[PDB]
Amino acid sequence: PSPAVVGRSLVNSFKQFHTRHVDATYRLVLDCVAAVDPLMRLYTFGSTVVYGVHEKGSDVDFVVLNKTDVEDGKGGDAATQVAKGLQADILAKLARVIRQKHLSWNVEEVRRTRVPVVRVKGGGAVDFDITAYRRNGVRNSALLRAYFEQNPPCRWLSMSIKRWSKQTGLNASVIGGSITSYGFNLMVVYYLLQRNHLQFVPPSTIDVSRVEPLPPHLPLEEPADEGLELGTQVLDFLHFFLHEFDSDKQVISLNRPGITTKEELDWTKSAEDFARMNGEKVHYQWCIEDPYELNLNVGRNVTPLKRDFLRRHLEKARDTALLTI
Ligand SMILES: O=c1ccn([C@H]2C[C@H](O)[C@@H](COP(=O)(O)OP(=O)(O)OP(=O)(O)O)O2)c(=O)[nH]1
Ligand SMILES: [Mg+2]
Ligand SMILES: [Mg+2]
Repeated sequence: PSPAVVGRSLVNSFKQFHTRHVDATYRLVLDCVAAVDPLMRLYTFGSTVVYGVHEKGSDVDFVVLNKTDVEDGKGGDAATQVAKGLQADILAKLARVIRQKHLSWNVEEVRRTRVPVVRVKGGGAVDFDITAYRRNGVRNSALLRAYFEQNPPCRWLSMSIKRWSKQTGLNASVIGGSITSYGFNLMVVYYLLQRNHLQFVPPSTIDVSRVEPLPPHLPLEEPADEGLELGTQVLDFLHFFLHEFDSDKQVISLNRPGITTKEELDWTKSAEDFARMNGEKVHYQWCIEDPYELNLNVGRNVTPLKRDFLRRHLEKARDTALLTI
């Protein structure tokens, strides 16, 4: 349909959809962390931090950090077996404490993934993940927030894509999904950077030691133009990734303004046969580069097939105003 049709249908679909009771949750989690180790920092990261708002059905993501992890706010998270084991060890303790403190809460320690994470479900509002000893999660969010503070209405695009990604099952937060919401944010941001809607922010200007464990909220003004800018952006975004972005040669990347190629990173077929993250192949089919991690494809789970599925969903998205019509 037209941008006008698209944009209006999206705004319509957003009625029930700020940072209300994340304080209360952050404090419940801080309670448990203090019991493990009173000197440990707790940080919020994830959509609450990225958007400056909390959306319906979004969990809350926390990370547990040592002071020296913070004060060294420009140094990478190590890949290694030991780092991964250290995180699971600290997470195992905290999970113990949470279950003691919250008999109603399911607290699950998830190992499959690259990053050790504890998933907590307590019905209703209680929905949160906790990770440990990793500043790139907070540094990635703060980068994404830096960009969204530049042009706050771009969050509407990112949010529209995020919901869609979940409806269609592309999102890794759904069973079968393969790209996390974070990956879709990088696309939206890379996309907007390409269209000159955002101004480049060198990842290296983001200091973790300066980030607020719980940043302030960012007022979310509903679209005044009946939604026409949004529909224009949704349409243009889907276009960009079907017909402009070349996935065979290009890397969705925030590390430099302009174009990044796969050859430049050695993100090639030869690299697939040498890799195996969590015992499995990494794929360089749909390339999305993590700004702070070493050599990490946020699209390592996008098989040649899922790349086809994605491309198919992108077409259908164009024809249905992101499945709103
Ligand atoms: O592979 C990842 C995924 C997430 N993050 C960090 C940066 C990201 O901005 C934040 C949270 O992203 P997530 O994909 O967990 O989604 P969300 O932003 O919390 O959205 P929602 O919770 O609505 O799915 O965690 C990473 O560094 N690497
Ligand atoms: Mg979240
Ligand atoms: Mg999460």
